[PDB]
Amino acid sequence: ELIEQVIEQPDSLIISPPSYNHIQPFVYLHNVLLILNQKITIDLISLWKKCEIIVCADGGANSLYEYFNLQRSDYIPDYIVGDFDSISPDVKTYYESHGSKIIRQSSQYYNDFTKSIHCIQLHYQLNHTKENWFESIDEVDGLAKLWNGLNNSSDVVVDIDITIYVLNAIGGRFDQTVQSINQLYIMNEDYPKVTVFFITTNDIIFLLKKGVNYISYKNRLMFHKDNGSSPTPTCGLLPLSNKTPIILNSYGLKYDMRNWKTEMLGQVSSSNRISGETGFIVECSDDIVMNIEID
Amino acid sequence: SELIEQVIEQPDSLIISPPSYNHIQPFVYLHNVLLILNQKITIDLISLWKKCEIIVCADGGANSLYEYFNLQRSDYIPDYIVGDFDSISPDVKTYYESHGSKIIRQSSQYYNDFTKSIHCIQLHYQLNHTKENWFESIDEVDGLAKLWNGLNNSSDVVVDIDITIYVLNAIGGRFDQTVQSINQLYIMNEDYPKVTVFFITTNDIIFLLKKGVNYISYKNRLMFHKDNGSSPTPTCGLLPLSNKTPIILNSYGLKYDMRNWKTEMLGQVSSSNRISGETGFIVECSDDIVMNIEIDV
Ligand SMILES: Cc1ncc(C[n+]2csc(CCOP(=O)(O)NP(=O)(O)O)c2C)c(N)n1
Ligand SMILES: Cc1ncc(C[n+]2csc(CCOP(=O)(O)NP(=O)(O)O)c2C)c(N)n1
Ligand SMILES: [Cl-]
Ligand SMILES: [Cl-]
Ligand SMILES: [Mg+2]
Ligand SMILES: [Mg+2]
Ligand SMILES: [Mg+2]
Ligand SMILES: [Mg+2]
Ligand SMILES: [Mg+2]
Ligand SMILES: [Mg+2]
Repeated sequence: ELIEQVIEQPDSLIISPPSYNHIQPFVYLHNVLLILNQKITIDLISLWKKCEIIVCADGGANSLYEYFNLQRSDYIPDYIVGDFDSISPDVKTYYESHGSKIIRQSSQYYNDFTKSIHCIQLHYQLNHTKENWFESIDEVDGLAKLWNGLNNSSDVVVDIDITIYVLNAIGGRFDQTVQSINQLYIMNEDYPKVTVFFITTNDIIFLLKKGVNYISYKNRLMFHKDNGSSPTPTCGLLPLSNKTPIILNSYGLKYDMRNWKTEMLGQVSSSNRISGETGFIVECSDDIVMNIEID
Repeated sequence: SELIEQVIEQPDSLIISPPSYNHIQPFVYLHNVLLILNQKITIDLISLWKKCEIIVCADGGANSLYEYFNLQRSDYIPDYIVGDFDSISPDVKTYYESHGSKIIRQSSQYYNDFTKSIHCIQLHYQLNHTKENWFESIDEVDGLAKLWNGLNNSSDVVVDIDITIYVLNAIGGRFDQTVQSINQLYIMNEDYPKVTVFFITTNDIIFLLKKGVNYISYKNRLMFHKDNGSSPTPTCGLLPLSNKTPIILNSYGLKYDMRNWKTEMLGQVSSSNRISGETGFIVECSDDIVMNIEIDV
């Protein structure tokens, strides 16, 4: 079998575009903003303005509220969903009194993240026709059932491009972090036209799709404040799925890989860097998570 | 198999009697080693420190330790400070260097500060009792990695020594670092089963459940779960993050107990589970699997 190679490249390279997946993770610097329960440390307003719909997952509402501790009243989430065991009474009242669509789901088998995603998927299927499509659903798992029902009735338009920016889904309770990644892989397998970006305090996390991927951006300066001790943005390729091992070929990373097999309990490329000034290429034998540091 | 994958909703409180099995006592802290990575320290550092024999700072982790005192900072000097040193600040570096910390610089581009620190820890328990300056004059690029390797090829390794390593700031920061840490957790257990690793974060404690039966015990849940009222049970999760999938689970004592429940990424993963066992619980797994338990002391 081919030699697993790692090529140390110069700090800067120009990679020409490659039949392939084109990812533009930094365009933000059908858009949906999903807010989970963690203190918001990014330029919320800037992202918000680029999104068509904003959804708060239970406690995410508190996070949005507290962000204003700008007029808090100018940023009302379209939907607030979950079992509501974290959202605070005052916050809940506040947004309810401002028109946020409340979807309480008491199911102990789906978390607020999943319930919110279902709400988002159902929104792009039923909202344009019925603004209050959510009001009469089952209180336990109506979102789960309804999304399942629509597919059973063939009433689902599988042809709609959605980009979901998720805040506060990574970095908190570890099981929540892993569940989010799990759903990232699952959603791509089930709904390939939905692109998910987890934007955290330290980086942006997305999925590289089986095959050739071309990640582009104007330049690295848009997401990596000019260094001097850091001529390159940090990144990683994380094989967190049940498909192992994954073969990687990269062009444009500081430590470029050629037929390099990656898997947990094996070698994992972390602390890699981006040398491509305008983009880089990653070919993978199966879906794999990639994180790029932002600062 | 063909067995039904069951999930049993248990009452908020249960008493599970002890089960050969792996006994895990994650909260005894509420051969101990403290490994400090680069992130603001939010835990009760001094209490943990006082329970540890050796303390190691992975590069930037020294800054984290330093800033914690912004108690006398001078009373807590780390035994070792290792890594490529591209994050530790000159000031902090000089500060601890002037206080006796053993400095081990490693410029290798193929191992991170975490791994270099672990190697230093493993090497310490092998060579330090012999010579306090065993680390000096080692290769500047990957001497630790080489030494650990050469030491094994020389059969000079004391394979029988129980070590418990408490790691701070390895989870929750840059995601690739989080993943690499978990990767190492699995690798270390495969290669060094006598070393027990506990990742203590701002939100939880993360450790490995070992293939077979595991009995997790503690005085009571009040030890790590500040009395509830609207939260009668501590939160936990079982995360199949290895290359061995799927993993079959059987639990006794969790709010949502599993029986012959198959878990894997791209499939079902038990998250937001809770702990019903008042003094402990049991998890049997077909292969090693990560478990996190939320902490709020
Ligand atoms: C095998 C298994 N493991 C765990 C669970 C628990 N569970 C899965 S998602 C669901 C709700 C999670 O609620 P949230 O999204 O508010 N997260 P939380 O704040 O309750 O920890 C629960 C309790 C379950 N139902 N089944
Ligand atoms: C296939 C592959 N991927 C990535 C790398 C890069 N790499 C692995 S660990 C090593 C050093 C990591 O340094 P640190 O522990 O200080 N973490 P950092 O602050 O540099 O991001 C590097 C640069 C590599 N050498 N090979
Ligand atoms: Cl550039
Ligand atoms: Cl208790
Ligand atoms: Mg909730
Ligand atoms: Mg809940
Ligand atoms: Mg929920
Ligand atoms: Mg370093
Ligand atoms: Mg470094
Ligand atoms: Mg290093």
